[PDB]
Amino acid sequence: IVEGSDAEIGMSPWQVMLFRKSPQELLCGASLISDRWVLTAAHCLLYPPWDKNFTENDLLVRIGKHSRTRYERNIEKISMLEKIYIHPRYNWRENLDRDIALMKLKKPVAFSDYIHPVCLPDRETAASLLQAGYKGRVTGWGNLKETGQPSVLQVVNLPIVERPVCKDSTRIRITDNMFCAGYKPDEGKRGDACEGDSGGPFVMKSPFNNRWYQMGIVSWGEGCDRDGKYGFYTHVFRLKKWIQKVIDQFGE
Amino acid sequence: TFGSGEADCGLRPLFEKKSLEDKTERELLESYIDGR
Amino acid sequence: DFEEIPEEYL
Ligand SMILES: [Ca+2]
Ligand code: NA
Repeated sequence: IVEGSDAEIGMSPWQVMLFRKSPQELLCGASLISDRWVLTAAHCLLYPPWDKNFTENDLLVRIGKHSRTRYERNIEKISMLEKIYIHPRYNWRENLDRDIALMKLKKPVAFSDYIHPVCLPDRETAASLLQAGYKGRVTGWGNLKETGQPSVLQVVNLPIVERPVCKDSTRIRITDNMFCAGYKPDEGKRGDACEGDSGGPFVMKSPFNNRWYQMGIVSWGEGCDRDGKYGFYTHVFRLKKWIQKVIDQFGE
Repeated sequence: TFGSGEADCGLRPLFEKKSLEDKTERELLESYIDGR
Repeated sequence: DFEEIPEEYL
């Protein structure tokens, strides 16, 4: 996260870290949506242009963290995966359209003051909150500058941008399953996600019922915090039926 | 987990459950043309 | 840079 601040303890209890076993390294961010399912971005697992194709046995999920490199004894929980599900129409050949994946944990995790699931939006919540100008929050342990890693989880709040502006900032073909967020060069406020933050959550707090909902997943960007550029996110509500389907087909 | 939310999703132990707020959530609510 | 995690998670 570039131009963000250190998170407070228990601020994002649904934040998850995808960690590689050998070499031991941070791969991406992810989110807890129930006691057995984690949501992330498909490019964190599969990306053939770079010979990237991870399997169940190559990863670990670490839940309840704050510090980026330390094993937080008696606070965090480490789980193994049972199954990984990538969206059938994820487009890694052109623009990362439908960049979403679900992972099933071997055993359910127990909630605590540091581990709690986030809610998935319903049509009406999505309709009222995904509006240009409204702010969301992104969290992660990724880089601090484009070219500089934090010791603790970082946070930044960003506004959703109008679709025309998103489309005129790049040469990539944007689709209805993506939205972009960030400040305009003219707003004198900065912030963006960067390397290491992919797969993590973009959340909003409902003023109707006071709950936090996950509206997007960190997907792609061109550089980090560049002026005239924005970050792109997967639109969770437009892919929700896919989500419901695998969960009540493969578990709960 | 899925459909429209779940049981006690989105209510944090150390904040909403104790009626405590974090330092920048006000910035969000104030952008939904203000909340409360 | 990362600290070691206990062996029963490998
Ligand atoms: Ca364009
Ligand atoms: Na920018």
